[PDB]
Amino acid sequence: GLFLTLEGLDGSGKTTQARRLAAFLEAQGRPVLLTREPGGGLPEVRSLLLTQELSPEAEYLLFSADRAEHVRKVILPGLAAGKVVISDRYLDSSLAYQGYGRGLPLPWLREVAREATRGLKPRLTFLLDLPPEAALGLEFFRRVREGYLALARAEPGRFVVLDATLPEEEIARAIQAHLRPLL
Amino acid sequence: PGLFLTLEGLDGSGKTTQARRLAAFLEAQGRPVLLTREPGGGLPEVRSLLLTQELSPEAEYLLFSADRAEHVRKVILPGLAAGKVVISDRYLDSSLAYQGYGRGLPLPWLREVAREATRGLKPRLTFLLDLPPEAALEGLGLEFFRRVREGYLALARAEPGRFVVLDATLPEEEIARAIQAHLRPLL
Ligand SMILES: Nc1ncnc2c1ncn2[C@@H]1O[C@H](COP(=O)(O)OP(=O)(O)O)[C@@H](O)[C@H]1O
Ligand SMILES: Nc1ncnc2c1ncn2[C@@H]1O[C@H](COP(=O)(O)OP(=O)(O)O)[C@@H](O)[C@H]1O
Ligand SMILES: Cc1cn([C@H]2C[C@H](O)[C@@H](COP(=O)(O)OP(=O)(O)O)O2)c(=O)[nH]c1=O
Ligand SMILES: Cc1cn([C@H]2C[C@H](O)[C@@H](COP(=O)(O)OP(=O)(O)O)O2)c(=O)[nH]c1=O
Ligand SMILES: [Cl-]
Ligand SMILES: [Mg+2]
Ligand SMILES: [Mg+2]
Ligand SMILES: [Mg+2]
Ligand SMILES: [Mg+2]
Ligand SMILES: [Mg+2]
Ligand SMILES: [Mg+2]
Ligand SMILES: [Mg+2]
Ligand SMILES: [Mg+2]
Repeated sequence: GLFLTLEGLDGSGKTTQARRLAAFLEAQGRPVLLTREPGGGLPEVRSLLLTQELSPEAEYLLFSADRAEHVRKVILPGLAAGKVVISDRYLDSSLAYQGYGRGLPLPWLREVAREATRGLKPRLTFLLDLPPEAALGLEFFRRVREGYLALARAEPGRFVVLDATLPEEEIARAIQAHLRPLL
Repeated sequence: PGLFLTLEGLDGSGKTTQARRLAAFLEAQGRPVLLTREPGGGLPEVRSLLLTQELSPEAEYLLFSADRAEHVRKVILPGLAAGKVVISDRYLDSSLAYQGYGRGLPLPWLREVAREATRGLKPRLTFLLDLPPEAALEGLGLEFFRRVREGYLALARAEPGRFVVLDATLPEEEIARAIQAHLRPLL
């Protein structure tokens, strides 16, 4: 299998590009599974967090419980069948939002995640970058945006950072260009 | 300052019975008391999540931990800060026994998760009601309860100042008197 993720602020085009990427792979005859966080593991976590505000620690731990189920019940089985699995958000979302955004320490986040994810990491992560005011109270969102960019510059072999303000088809073509060597 | 006390033991061991008797006993002495419980003292909706069929044990622990994090921050630490005796019917040792010894999750990882979740908060005393496993989430069968029961006893041997191990099969009033005797010098 091949594991790919989409990351970025809300309104950065993740769901759009994940859809277009799955469609590209379908056109090439490649088995593909599209999934998302939160809720790919525990739908009830997503719906709970829609209407409950918690401490950052509790928030993260719920995202992590979802992720633990998501990895085991959805992603790993898809990869085991040889599918390309695309997740619209994954662990980097917690690192950016709960870590850089709400201030939780990354080493702890990563120790929690080590068991939650079974160490599963995407081969490539497409970060759709734009300022919060361009996404289709701002201080939090700037911390998240900058946090994503920090994660990306720490792992330049995994992250591909794209200008989320470009036209959709152009972004999709850029994702395809980056992906083709790996298929 | 406050005083933090917990009750632990298998399902059916008398924890709730004793926690409530203790709360009333201490209140009758004029002490401010806060009685709480896990799971649900932090995030009541966690009890719904915990019933999910076929949960991985990692997800199960993470749910318990999310509740615990909210519980410690929003309920227990503020109660202690007001000088209350805070009694929790279950706390972290439940996860160590059930998710660690029972489900087989690694104890150090459970503790690392917990360290931020609990902000390091540990009870002064933990009353372990030791119940035979046959007298006692999915897969809560005999084999599991034997592992949990023995796991609790291991935790108690490892922290023998904090744990007070009591025979859960003794009469309710005898157990209550034993709990009271351990607390007298602290209150
Ligand atoms: N490159 C783009 N240019 C203009 N509009 C876009 C682009 N990509 C997505 N959209 C539109 O922007 C909004 C957010 O896209 P979406 O894919 O839902 O982002 P996310 O999942 O990151 O929140 C949607 O209305 C979508 O149709
Ligand atoms: N010391 C005891 N001896 C016999 N039965 C007991 C004793 N303590 C409690 N019980 C009974 O055992 C059952 C379980 O008690 P409970 O306090 O709910 O345990 P837990 O909260 O540990 O599950 C209840 O029916 C209760 O009345
Ligand atoms: C996966 C994940 C998401 N999130 C946040 C980012 C988004 O604000 C939200 C996901 O939103 P989602 O459930 O797509 O709903 P909405 O589109 O109504 O925001 O969850 C985290 O904070 N941490 C995480 O680990
Ligand atoms: C607090 C906690 C409880 N548990 C289990 C013990 C019980 O089987 C279940 C609920 O505990 P509890 O609420 O004490 O029991 P009840 O539903 O009878 O009121 O959760 C764990 O597995 N780990 C934990 O961390
Ligand atoms: Cl001790
Ligand atoms: Mg989306
Ligand atoms: Mg999640
Ligand atoms: Mg995680
Ligand atoms: Mg990712
Ligand atoms: Mg009870
Ligand atoms: Mg709990
Ligand atoms: Mg915990
Ligand atoms: Mg305890």
